[PDB]
Amino acid sequence: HWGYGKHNGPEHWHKDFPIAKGERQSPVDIDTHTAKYDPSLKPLSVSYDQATSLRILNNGHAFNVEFDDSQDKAVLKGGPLDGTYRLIQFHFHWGSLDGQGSEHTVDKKKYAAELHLVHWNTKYGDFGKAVQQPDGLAVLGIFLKVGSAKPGLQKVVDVLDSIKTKGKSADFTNFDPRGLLPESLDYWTYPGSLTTPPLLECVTWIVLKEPISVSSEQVLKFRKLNFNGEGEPEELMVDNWRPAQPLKNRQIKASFK
Ligand SMILES: CC(C)(C)C(=O)Nc1nnc(S(N)(=O)=O)s1
Ligand SMILES: [Zn+2]
Repeated sequence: HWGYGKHNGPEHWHKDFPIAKGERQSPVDIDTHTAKYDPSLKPLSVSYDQATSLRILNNGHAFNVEFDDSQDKAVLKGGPLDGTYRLIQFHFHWGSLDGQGSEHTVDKKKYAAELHLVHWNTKYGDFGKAVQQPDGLAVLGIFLKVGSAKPGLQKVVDVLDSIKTKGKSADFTNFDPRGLLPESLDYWTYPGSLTTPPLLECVTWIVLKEPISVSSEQVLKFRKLNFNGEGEPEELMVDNWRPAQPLKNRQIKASFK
């Protein structure tokens, strides 16, 4: 099964998921000087006030904080998007060292981690249908750098002990994802894919320019998670990031000059 090891990592995924070599794969390097400001891009509308988190799950590749997406409670709109995209889950990708971990890069710079807030286009009714559409998902990507703690992340950090191993979940209600956002909603956007198998080319990527800062202690706790299940040899959940993929016939657009 696919993963992030030497024998099952990103360089192997194409054998089971040939789209791994597709025309709109993610992540990509964001070359800031080549991205073009698009004055027609609207500001993002992040409407998370009514978000209902439910559960946090270690799925063996990352941990997902899941939301009630059976109504328009937490939605992403605007920016490059047409229509309404419902928040379904967020998760992170992170490194074994602070100098790596993000999936997108900025002028080849890797951040310590990257947060993905995943939303699906409500016009497709369910996420399973949405992922079969070129505009099915919108993922808001937020870089993490190590410095000051992010207070709004601590509730996530502190539950990780209870989901150390693959397949463990814990109740995770009343978490406010607004506490994970940076000040600015300036962003880059481009059409891409899921960065994990099945690598479907269904994502409008919206990557915020402003990273959030998290503390070394916060990211160290991410790195204590396990890829393995309980009672199996311990493999630390670290470096669960896919590297940058060829941009091919795509232009990255910037919301800001
Ligand atoms: C909801 C559903 C489709 C199961 C999902 O979100 N799957 C993801 N698979 N990779 C993602 S990434 N790293 O591109 O945000 S999201
Ligand atoms: Zn992701």
